[PDB]
Amino acid sequence: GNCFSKPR
Amino acid sequence: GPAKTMEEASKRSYQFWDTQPVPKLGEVVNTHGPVEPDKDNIRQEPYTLPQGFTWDALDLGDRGVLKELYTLLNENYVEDDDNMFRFDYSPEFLLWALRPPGWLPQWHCGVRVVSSRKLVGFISAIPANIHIYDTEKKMVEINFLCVHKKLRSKRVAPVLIREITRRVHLEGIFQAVYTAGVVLPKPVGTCRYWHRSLNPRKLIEVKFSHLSRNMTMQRTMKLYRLPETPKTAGLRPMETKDIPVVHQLLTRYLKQFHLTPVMSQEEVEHWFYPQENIIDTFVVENANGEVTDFLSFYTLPSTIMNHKSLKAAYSFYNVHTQTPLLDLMSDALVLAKMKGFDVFNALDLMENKTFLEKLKFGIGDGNLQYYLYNWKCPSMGAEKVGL
Ligand SMILES: CCCCCCCCCCCCCC(=O)SCCNC(=O)CCNC(=O)[C@H](O)C(C)(C)COP(=O)(O)OP(=O)(O)OC[C@H]1O[C@@H](n2cnc3c(N)ncnc32)[C@H](O)[C@@H]1OP(=O)(O)O
Repeated sequence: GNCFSKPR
Repeated sequence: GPAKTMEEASKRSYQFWDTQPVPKLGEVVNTHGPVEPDKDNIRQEPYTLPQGFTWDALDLGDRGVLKELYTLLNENYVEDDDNMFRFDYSPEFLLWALRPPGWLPQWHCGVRVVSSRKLVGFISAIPANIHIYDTEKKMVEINFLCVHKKLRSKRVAPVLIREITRRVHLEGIFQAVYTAGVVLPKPVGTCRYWHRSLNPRKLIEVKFSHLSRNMTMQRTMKLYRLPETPKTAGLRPMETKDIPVVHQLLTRYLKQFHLTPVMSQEEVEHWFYPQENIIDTFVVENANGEVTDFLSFYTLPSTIMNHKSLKAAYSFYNVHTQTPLLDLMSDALVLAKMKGFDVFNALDLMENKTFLEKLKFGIGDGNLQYYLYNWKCPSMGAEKVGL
């Protein structure tokens, strides 16, 4: 996983 | 710095990526094939790094060197939009991700300071047979491109990309695949992360999520409350005897998408056989003893940069043939909830949009762009990305 997302 | 939106990507000029065999951003691609032919004589000498830096292939079987790598990644790798969370890499997870069948030591490409030997850079390649439209090709997966924070914006990333390209060229592979949260020339597909809260109190405490405008702390938990045990009949951990059928189900299921890996049975064993705090796979064995479905998600904790540690689950491969995917992923949520996970993450690729909203996933603020190196092909929708 090459991204770090949070709930927007 | 980076461009995260295609509209933001209109501003950027690519001094480096304009030199690489990748399609141009604005161009529409109606072809299938490589951007450039195979090079039949390969540069033998490593590319020049800036003064005071030298190459060193990382032997991950060495404990201290592997410690340098996760210490590098745990302190300098991918972050969220707000510099609040960073992936937390265990030594065993890196062995899982960086030593699949066919791994080569020279593809653990590190950069050290000459005078101190301190590790300040890394990039990786692992072998991967990729199915893309009507073509299957031996490629590599490039991952863990990492430059130490003190070395940023000094053009070290093009050198790692070009040196790892050379070491892959030496082994005869001319295409590569990689993912990233930033927009580069040129995404073959864009996938969106969604997040399913499992322990809302902790997630909200560390400000990973917020309460939607009008809920209370105790209301939020009831919304995301899950059964204490899974629904599906005969759900059980994957065992050694399941490796063939897991390979069989995965192979046939992936054929409907346009960007998938093509796994041997030994690669299937490596990537799916359960390892604690790394990968979990659960198969559905029916009343006849045949395995008809499986779900999987990998373990990749998040470090809380304010700071103690957020354990997150990432959907991996979920194959359904008789059990509804909605009920397969609902069992995944329940199984992850048991195991103590705080959040369950998944992208909107493959068939995942069919269950995301129904399973109370919330859309995330990060995209994942999929790219091919030296391969020109039309872009695809997220639901066609199976990688
Ligand atoms: C056949 C074999 C082929 C194998 C090779 C296939 C290609 C390999 C693809 C590798 C992808 C692997 C997937 C992953 O690992 S994605 C994970 C990368 N890690 C992070 O995003 C978090 C940590 N970040 C860093 O360490 C640095 O910020 C990185 C390393 C990202 C850039 O370091 P730095 O901050 O010091 O920048 P620079 O001054 O050295 O260099 C600036 C140039 O680099 C271009 N850039 C920036 N970010 C990326 C990026 N994420 N992929 C490709 N290129 C990128 C940038 O647009 C500019 O080019 P251009 O704007 O002039 O065009």
